[PDB]
Amino acid sequence: NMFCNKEYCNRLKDENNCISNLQVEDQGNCDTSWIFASKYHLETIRCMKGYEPTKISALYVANCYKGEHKDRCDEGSSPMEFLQIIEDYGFLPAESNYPYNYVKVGEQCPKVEDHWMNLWDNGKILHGKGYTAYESERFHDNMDAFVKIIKTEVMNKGSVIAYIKAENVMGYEFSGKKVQNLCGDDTADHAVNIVGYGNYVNSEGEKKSYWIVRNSWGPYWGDEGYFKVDMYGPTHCHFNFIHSVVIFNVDLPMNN
Ligand SMILES: O=P([O-])(O)O
Ligand SMILES: O=P([O-])(O)O
Ligand SMILES: [K+]
Repeated sequence: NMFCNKEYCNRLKDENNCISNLQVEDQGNCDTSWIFASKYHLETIRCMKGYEPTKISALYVANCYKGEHKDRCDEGSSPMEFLQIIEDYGFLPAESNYPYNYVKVGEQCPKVEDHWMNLWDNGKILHGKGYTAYESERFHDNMDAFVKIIKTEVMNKGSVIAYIKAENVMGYEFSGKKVQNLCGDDTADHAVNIVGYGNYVNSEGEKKSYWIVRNSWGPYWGDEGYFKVDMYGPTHCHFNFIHSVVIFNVDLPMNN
């Protein structure tokens, strides 16, 4: 029965889980997947510490940053910057306080109002970079260990951040109802989250396994905004579909 063990993890099937209540979002026509995937990883980390499934304001992160003005719609950033933004501001408003519209990416950072809730209240970034990252290509000859690392973090933190090449999921007949059997590229350009996994039997009757991946292209794309992808992919791939994974090292007290 249980919804997240070492062989099978799918919290989406449990309407009672905090994580299942974090609805899929749409980044729109800006390069802001770095914000969606990073804030979702924090949102699941919060769920695991007993907090409400309250959405972080992606627009606040897009619009509030130190230094010279940047083109926050045309230029993607990284999860390292999500953390840099937290550490500079110490405030993450709820989505409801400052809701996302992609055409507003670029607006002046809004003044925090008294009635805004702080979704990072009492949060600490652990020492020494604040995150841990892994490259699939560095595990080409111990893919098992890579899989194990990701499974453990999905179990414990509720998700990891993963980087993929967006083109790899733009196959002309991409169907969210199928486990995709995909290759990756030498590089990546789009942040997603791995949120679960399980085993399946493929079209050749072979035992295989899949990641469940959350995207930020709205709930119409894929399978209600998610898709399944084979952990290994075609034998011939030089590069795994999952290029990199990033995990945040955050200390949040058990509360709310
Ligand atoms: O968020 P993206 O469009 O820079 O992959
Ligand atoms: O498409 P490849 O570069 O993963 O073989
Ligand atoms: K490729």
